[PDB]
Amino acid sequence: PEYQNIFTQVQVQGPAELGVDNENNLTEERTTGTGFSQLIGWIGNAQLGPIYLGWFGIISLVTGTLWFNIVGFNMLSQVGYSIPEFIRQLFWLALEPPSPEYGLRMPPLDDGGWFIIASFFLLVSVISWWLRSYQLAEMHKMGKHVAWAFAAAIWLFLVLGLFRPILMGSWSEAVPYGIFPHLDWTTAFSIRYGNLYYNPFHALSIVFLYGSVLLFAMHGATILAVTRFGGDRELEQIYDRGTASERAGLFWRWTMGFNATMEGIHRWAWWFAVLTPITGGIGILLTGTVVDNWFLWAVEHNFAPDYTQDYGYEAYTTYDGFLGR
Amino acid sequence: MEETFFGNFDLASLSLWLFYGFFALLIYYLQTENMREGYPLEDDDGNTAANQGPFPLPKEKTFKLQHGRGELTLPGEDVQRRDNLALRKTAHGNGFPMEPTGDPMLDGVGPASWSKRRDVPELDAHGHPKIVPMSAAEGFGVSAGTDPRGLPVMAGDGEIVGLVSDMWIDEAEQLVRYLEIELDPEWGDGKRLVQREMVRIKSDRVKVRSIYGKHFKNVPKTKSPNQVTLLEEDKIMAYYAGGTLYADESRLEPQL
Amino acid sequence: ALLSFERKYRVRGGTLIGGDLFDFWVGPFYVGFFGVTTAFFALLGTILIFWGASQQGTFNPWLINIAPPDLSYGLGMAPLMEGGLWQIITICAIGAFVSWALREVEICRKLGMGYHVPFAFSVAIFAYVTLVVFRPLLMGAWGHGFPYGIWSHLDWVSNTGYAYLHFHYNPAHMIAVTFFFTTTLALALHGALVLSAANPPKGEEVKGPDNEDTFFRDFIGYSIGTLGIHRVGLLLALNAGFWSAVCIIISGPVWTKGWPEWWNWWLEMPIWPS
Amino acid sequence: MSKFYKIWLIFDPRRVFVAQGVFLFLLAAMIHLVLLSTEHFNWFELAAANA
Amino acid sequence: SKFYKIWLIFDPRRVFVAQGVFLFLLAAMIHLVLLSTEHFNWFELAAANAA
Amino acid sequence: SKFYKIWLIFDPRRVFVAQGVFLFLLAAMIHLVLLSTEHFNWFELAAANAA
Amino acid sequence: SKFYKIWLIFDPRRVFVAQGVFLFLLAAMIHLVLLSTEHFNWFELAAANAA
Amino acid sequence: SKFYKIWLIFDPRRVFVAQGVFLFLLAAMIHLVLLSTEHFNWFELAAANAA
Amino acid sequence: SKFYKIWLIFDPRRVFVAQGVFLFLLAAMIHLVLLSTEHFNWFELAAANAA
Amino acid sequence: MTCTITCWGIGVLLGIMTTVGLMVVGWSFLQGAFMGVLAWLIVGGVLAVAVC
Amino acid sequence: PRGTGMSVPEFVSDLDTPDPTIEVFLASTSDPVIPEEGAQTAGEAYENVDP
Amino acid sequence: TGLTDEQAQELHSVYMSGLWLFSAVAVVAHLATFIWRPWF
Amino acid sequence: LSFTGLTDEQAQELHSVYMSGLWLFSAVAVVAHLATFIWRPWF
Amino acid sequence: LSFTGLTDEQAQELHSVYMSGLWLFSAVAVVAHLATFIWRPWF
Ligand code: BCL
Ligand code: BCL
Ligand SMILES: CC[C@H]1c2cc3[nH]c4c(c3C)C(=O)[C@H](C(=O)OC)c4c3nc(cc4[nH]c(cc(n2)[C@@H]1C)c(C(C)=O)c4C)[C@@H](C)[C@@H]3CCC(=O)OC/C=C(\C)CCC[C@H](C)CCC[C@H](C)CCCC(C)C
Ligand SMILES: CC[C@H]1c2cc3[nH]c4c(c3C)C(=O)[C@H](C(=O)OC)c4c3nc(cc4[nH]c(cc(n2)[C@@H]1C)c(C(C)=O)c4C)[C@@H](C)[C@@H]3CCC(=O)OC/C=C(\C)CCC[C@H](C)CCC[C@H](C)CCCC(C)C
Ligand SMILES: COC(C)(C)C(=O)/C=C/C(C)=C/C=C/C(C)=C/C=C/C(C)=C/C=C/C=C(C)/C=C/C=C(\C)CC/C=C(/C)CCC=C(C)C
Ligand SMILES: COC(C)(C)C(=O)/C=C/C(C)=C/C=C/C(C)=C/C=C/C(C)=C/C=C/C=C(C)/C=C/C=C(\C)CC/C=C(\C)CCC=C(C)C
Ligand SMILES: COC(C)(C)C(=O)/C=C/C(C)=C/C=C/C(C)=C/C=C/C(C)=C/C=C/C=C(C)/C=C/C=C(\C)CC/C=C(\C)CCC=C(C)C
Ligand SMILES: COC(C)(C)C(=O)/C=C/C(C)=C/C=C/C(C)=C/C=C/C(C)=C/C=C/C=C(C)/C=C/C=C(\C)CC/C=C(\C)CCC=C(C)C
Ligand SMILES: COC(C)(C)C(=O)/C=C/C(C)=C/C=C/C(C)=C/C=C/C(C)=C\C=C\C=C(C)\C=C\C=C(\C)CC/C=C(\C)CCC=C(C)C
Ligand SMILES: COC(C)(C)C(=O)\C=C/C(C)=C/C=C/C(C)=C/C=C/C(C)=C/C=C\C=C(C)\C=C\C=C(\C)CC/C=C(/C)CCC=C(C)C
Ligand SMILES: [Fe+3]
Repeated sequence: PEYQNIFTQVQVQGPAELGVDNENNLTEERTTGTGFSQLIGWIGNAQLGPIYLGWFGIISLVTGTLWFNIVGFNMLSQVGYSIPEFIRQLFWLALEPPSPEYGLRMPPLDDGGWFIIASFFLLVSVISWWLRSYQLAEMHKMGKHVAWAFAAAIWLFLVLGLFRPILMGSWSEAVPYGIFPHLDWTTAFSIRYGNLYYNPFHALSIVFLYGSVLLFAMHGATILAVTRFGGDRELEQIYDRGTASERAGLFWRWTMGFNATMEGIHRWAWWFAVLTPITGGIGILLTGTVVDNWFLWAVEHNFAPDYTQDYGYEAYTTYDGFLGR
Repeated sequence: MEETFFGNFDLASLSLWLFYGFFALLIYYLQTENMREGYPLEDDDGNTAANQGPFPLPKEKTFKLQHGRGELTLPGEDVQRRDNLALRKTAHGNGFPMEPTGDPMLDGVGPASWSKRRDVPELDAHGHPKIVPMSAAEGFGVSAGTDPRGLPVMAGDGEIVGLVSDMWIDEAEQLVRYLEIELDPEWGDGKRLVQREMVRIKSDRVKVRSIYGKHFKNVPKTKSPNQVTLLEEDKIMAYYAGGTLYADESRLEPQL
Repeated sequence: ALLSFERKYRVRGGTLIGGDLFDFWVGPFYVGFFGVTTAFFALLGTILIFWGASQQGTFNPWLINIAPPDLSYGLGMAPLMEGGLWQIITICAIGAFVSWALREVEICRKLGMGYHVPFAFSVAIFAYVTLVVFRPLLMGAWGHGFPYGIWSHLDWVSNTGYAYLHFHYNPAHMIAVTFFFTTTLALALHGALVLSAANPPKGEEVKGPDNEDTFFRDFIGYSIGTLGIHRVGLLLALNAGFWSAVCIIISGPVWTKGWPEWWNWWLEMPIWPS
Repeated sequence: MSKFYKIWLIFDPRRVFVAQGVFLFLLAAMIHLVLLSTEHFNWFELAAANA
Repeated sequence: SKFYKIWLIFDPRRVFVAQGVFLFLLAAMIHLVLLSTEHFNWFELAAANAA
Repeated sequence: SKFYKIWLIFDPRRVFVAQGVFLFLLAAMIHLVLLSTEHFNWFELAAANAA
Repeated sequence: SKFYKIWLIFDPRRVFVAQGVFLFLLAAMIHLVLLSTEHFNWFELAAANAA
Repeated sequence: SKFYKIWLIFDPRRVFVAQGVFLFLLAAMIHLVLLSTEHFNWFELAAANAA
Repeated sequence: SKFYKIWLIFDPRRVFVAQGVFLFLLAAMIHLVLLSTEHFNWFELAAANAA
Repeated sequence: MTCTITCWGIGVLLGIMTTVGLMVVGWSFLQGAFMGVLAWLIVGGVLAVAVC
Repeated sequence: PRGTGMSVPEFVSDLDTPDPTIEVFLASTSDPVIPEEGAQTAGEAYENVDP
Repeated sequence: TGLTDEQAQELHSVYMSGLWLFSAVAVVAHLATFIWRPWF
Repeated sequence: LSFTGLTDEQAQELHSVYMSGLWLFSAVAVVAHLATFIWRPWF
Repeated sequence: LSFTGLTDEQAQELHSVYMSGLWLFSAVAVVAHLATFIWRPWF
């Protein structure tokens, strides 16, 4: 069949691209160490180029390791320094938040005290990385959309572990640092406060989460469909619209009655992704601090469905009938 | 706070309606930002359409193009408009397909239609043209996959229309863009470019299925063999895609 | 109406079936043979929903609920108001979705572009198909499909999730969820790069592909490129749709116990000391 | 032993000093954390237990 | 014997950092293995001896 | 005998790195399977003795 | 007899690596198979033999 | 006796690699099938014979 | 029966590989269904004959 | 390529062989599959790099 | 209710397999013996019988 | 890119020779199986 | 005649070695099967 | 002849050193295994 531009069928490698520069002198803090991976080059660019290491980057990397190490050292000490048991229970162990009896006060180190310290380094690490994104955009003389989009993700990150626990008056409302435990927290959070499905902002966040994957499947497929017209070079299609932007627009205009531009697609792309944690952060912030039960909130506001059929299994079958005896 | 402002309208309900107002404003903002190109609507006859849509045109935004290419305000007269199109209306009304008046691939209409872009090469950060042949590119070479240079080129009908003499690369992104085809004298005269996205590279040959053997002699050429302008780029790429419908009557006619 | 550049693209041909009998445009929409069937199936399905809503007693969009039949009916047809209307709407919905995907094939064939979008939509159709017919077929009853309600179909997700005692422990759910949170990650950053490059601070020149290529090189040490992000981007979202289809088709037809119990293979491996 | 000064020919003093400093602090913090996790060498708990 | 030729093949800079991380990780791992055993946990034994 | 020609095929630096990684991993694996068995676990045997 | 011509087809560097990987994995797999059995597990026999 | 022309069609490098992979996989598969059966399982037979 | 005219329209590389795979898959399938039956399973039958 | 894919194909075949091999000697399908997945990634990855 | 998703999936093979201890109880239970008027009790027939 | 008349003449002869050789063993195997354990 | 570049005489020489290798592999397989049949027959 | 661009004389020099290291590594292993067998025999 026709070549679907999914994997590049021939790779060319030249001198490593060290990056652009201006009076801000980016090259001072760049590593100047490049490597080329032909495996990742099949789907994307093959150069593992140099990384700009500043002070926001180093502080974020160092403090993030401290949070990673403090969590890891606790988890290792939780199983009595048994490496085989630490690996076996790696997905089950965590650094549990403080007990609710301590409120917002500093708890003992074994009862969430190390959680606050590890959370303190994680908070510094995440904010420092955001500052790096803001500083890099300013030093690259581009817009701060990367930093602004990151701040939306941090908004849910801050609400989950910093803002809501403060508003709820207890550090116990934070999310445990575990693979399965933050899944258990996710399930327990929904159960504790009614049914988080009936949270309108959780529903709203799902709309933009579904829309984000829906759009970025649509945008990815549309660009790859028009990549035969140089559609992957979107920036040149913004300053000088080619047939790639015209056919991409006309495909969606003829399909659903309206379309976007090569630049306006990313505004839809940016805002749907950004609205996913923004609505989620609001929904989590309103959970417990305001509502404490969402299904009853749905019943009160008359959007919880009502069922007339019976509930027991005896109303539909028999135990012997199900067993086939 | 667990108190309702009125009836059952609490802080959670207030935030929901605040987002409804913001989203309605955002939808209006997003849709107008999508209308910087292509509007006013116009109709089949070319006159401005009576209907223009619920959303008004946005205020002009200005792009400061690099490499001394001037400014750019998207809401306005479109320099990419094509004139003297070789089409005729199949109906006196609106909403009906146009019938090409000649060779659709030669005239550049439909799937073969291009856009009147700038007649200058795309430039990278340094300033020199972005897409250059590997012969001109310094330090570049094949690192993975099959090298298409020297392999014969097979058309959509199985004809061998020449062999790949060189391939053009985007040295800024280290990506292959085109393949030069040294057209055989029985089929063509000189060198033609084919985009990498419409050619499938096999072990012993490169196959392009959109264009038959007899259509390579009419592929648009480049003014210079060292660079390709955005206009030549748009004409070359559109020609191959136009062959997906215009190579033979079977492709244009319904498959069932 | 048209666009400022639409006229040169509205050419005859590119249909899969029906030729020029349906080959015309109604407004901006393209009407094909599958645009005719889309109109029939979508309108019939939508009307039957409101017909079922009328007899249900409420027209509230939140409270509208067209539920599948009982599990006792098996794979056979049920009375139209005992779950049979859901079966017809499902047939109309499947016919509308397939026609919509096939209509997109005609549109992108007429524009001489790739068929990536109809293929990507087919994954979304497959995710719906595996939810409404494939999984009910494997489980032996049409009552296992989700109901057609804005909030009623959330109760089905909640009950089906807790039908395996903790649905987060589903290994395919973990893979599928990881793709959603990353697809939105890729969408946020990819949309940010193009916007940041095309909209620099006021009074400064716009940037080219190199500036965004070197930004995440300076940011995260690697940039996948302008073309690569759309290639990985389609794959990330398609895998999100595919693995979501997998996580629900193995919940009940392939796995009946709790999903935490699935991870017992890892816990009691012979290598782990007692 | 007396000729160990040649290690600075192999190693860049700038990056090794940074690596040594980060490792030395992480070692010091880790060992203190290990001591705090024990029931006998938690000097904070012993102070409370002694009063 | 005459094992000095290993540095003709191995880069001294790359091996020295490679063995530096390996030695500490091995030393840390073996120390942790001792801490996982009741008999060889010197921290828990001090508590028992003091009592 | 004549096995010295293996280095005309194998890159000495590419094999020595592979041999070093393989030998340690092989040594670690056998030490691990010994600890898995109750008879050859010298840490548990020491615990059993003098107790 | 004249099997030496297999090297005209197989690259000696390619086959040697593949053979080396195959032989160790085959040896490791067979060793692990014997440990799985309750009769040829020499580790468990020594525990039983020592009473 | 005219079967030698099969090599004019198939590249010896491709078929030999495929044959070697297939032959071992087939041999391993048959060996595993016997080990599944209770009769042709020489590992369990030795245990039964010794007892 | 000559029937050599069919080979003119066929690529020998493609048909031979497809037929070779098809024959083995067919042979394996018939061998698998025979083992599924309790009468023609020669592995289970051999156990019954011995006992 | 023509060699990395073959090495990848060799690894997945060995992963299936190790999957059924563990089931025969006991274990479980899921436990055996993980080692087969591990064998496919490790042996396939090592071969894809060691031999090219 | 239909459409709510409230259902319990179970394999028919699992459904067709009853509790393995059901027949064990059936093989150990027995019908009660109806006592007659003034029948002998276990307290007087045997010794050290709890009340 | 296609076969000549002469090329397919020898190819078919070899293929038939392989056909008879493969079938001859199969016929012998089926007869041996039928004697050992008939299915009719 | 050829598809992979080998000449007619080259394939004849290659086939002779391949058959000799095939017979050697089949010879030990026959011996291996014969020994197994004596140890534990399946007929 | 030499896929690594390494001379025959160099290869013999490299192997002689490598074998000397191999025997030294094996000599320690023999002593190590002898000590383990005395402490806890596995036969
Ligand atoms: C039983 C389970 C409950 C449930 C309980 C919750 C809870 C609890 C929450 C959600 C939330 C979310 N739910 Mg819900 N949810 C359920 C059912 C669903 C279903 C479904 C089909 O059934 C879906 C699709 C969703 C979907 C979603 C998303 C819309 C939303 C998360 C937003 C976001 O992007 O997060 C992504 C954001 C983050 C991951 C945090 C930001 C991370 C920071 C910025 C990154 C730091 C990185 C860190 C330093 C590590 C770096 C390491 C690197 C290697 C270096 N839920 C049911 C009802 N749901 C969230 C919400 O409410 O949003 C309003 C939330 O808190
Ligand atoms: C108790 C609840 C359990 C749970 C139980 C379930 C169940 C049950 C399911 C999921 C499924 C999903 N869950 Mg879960 N899941 C939970 C927690 C979560 C969380 C979280 C943060 O906590 C997240 C992110 C997710 C995420 C997800 C995704 C893996 C998936 C969502 C559906 C899908 O992909 O789309 C796929 C759906 C489609 C693509 C729709 C197709 C659309 C059609 C083709 C077009 C529609 C057109 C229509 C007519 C509109 C047109 C009208 C207008 C004209 C426009 N789950 C909790 C623990 N989860 C669902 C799934 O996988 O489905 C496959 C599933 O069934
Ligand atoms: C790769 C997977 C992702 C994906 C991709 C995807 N979806 C797509 C496409 C692509 C690539 C399109 O090209 C196509 C499109 O044009 O979108 C604008 C589309 C599309 N997917 C859509 C939405 C959508 N995508 C979703 C998700 C996803 N789709 C995934 C995240 C969801 C979810 C998660 O639920 C929804 C709701 C539509 C906007 C569009 C399909 C339009 C269509 O089918 O039109 C024909 C039909 C009608 C106009 C109405 C039919 C009505 C029926 C007859 C009756 C009702 C049936 C239905 C079951 C109702 C149930 C209601 C309750 C559940 C509330
Ligand atoms: C809401 C929409 C999506 C989103 C958006 C989003 N996330 C973002 C951004 C955006 C727009 C960024 O710009 C930013 C970024 O830089 O992305 C590349 C980011 C980001 N969000 C991330 C991930 C992420 N996104 C998530 C989700 C999402 N965020 C959605 C998919 C989630 C989930 C599901 O919660 C996560 C976990 C990060 C990759 C990145 C920024 C995080 C970051 O770098 O924080 C600083 C921390 C470190 C540098 C170190 C962390 C810890 C290390 C693992 C420790 C070191 C280990 C190592 C072994 C060393 C050991 C040493 C010792 C042995 C001594
Ligand atoms: C009454 O009491 C009685 C009964 C008496 C009693 O007490 C009984 C006690 C008894 C019997 C003692 C039983 C214990 C025994 C026996 C102890 C085992 C002893 C052991 C295990 C020996 C360790 C030495 C191993 C080394 C130290 C290797 C060093 C390895 C080197 C470092 C090589 C690696 C380095 C390289 C460079 C190679 C890599 C090459 C390239 C990379 C090219
Ligand atoms: C439970 O399921 C049950 C019920 C069982 C079931 O499904 C029933 C099964 C059913 C219905 C399937 C029916 C099977 C059928 C119909 C299969 C026919 C079988 C055939 C056709 C056998 C081909 C043999 C080909 C060889 C072995 C050639 C050998 C020749 C080779 C290839 C050498 C040729 C090469 C050269 C000469 C050199 C090249 C020459 C030149 C270059 C010149
Ligand atoms: C579950 O069900 C059960 C019942 C279990 C089941 O499946 C039953 C099993 C089933 C149905 C499998 C059917 C078996 C088949 C089909 C057997 C294929 C096996 C074959 C055909 C054996 C080839 C041997 C080839 C060698 C070993 C050559 C050696 C080559 C040597 C090494 C020489 C190489 C060197 C050269 C050539 C030199 C090059 C020359 C020049 C350069 C001049
Ligand atoms: C129950 O069973 C379980 C556990 C399941 C199981 O898997 C069983 C384990 C199984 C089956 C593994 C099978 C083990 C095998 C096969 C052992 C391989 C081990 C080998 C081969 C030993 C190499 C030693 C080489 C050295 C250490 C050389 C030293 C090199 C020296 C240092 C020289 C270096 C060079 C120079 C100094 C300069 C040279 C250069 C110039 C002269 C220029
Ligand atoms: C006293 O009591 C006694 C009597 C003992 C008793 O109990 C009764 C027992 C009795 C009677 C035994 C019954 C015998 C049985 C059940 C044996 C079945 C076995 C049979 C029938 C034959 C197998 C032979 C298989 C080969 C050896 C095939 C050779 C095929 C090879 C592998 C070539 C295939 C490959 C190609 C042609 C390559 C083509 C290439 C391309 C297409 C590219
Ligand atoms: C090999 O190396 C060694 C080292 C041995 C090792 O083990 C390596 C480490 C290993 C394996 C640990 C693996 C870590 C794992 C699995 C952790 C997963 C983590 C997960 C799922 C995160 C959940 C989400 C949590 C939120 C949402 C937080 C948000 C809270 C933020 C931070 C807000 C700030 C909070 C505060 C309280 C502020 C405190 C400040 C002051 C009070 C000033
Ligand atoms: Fe894009």
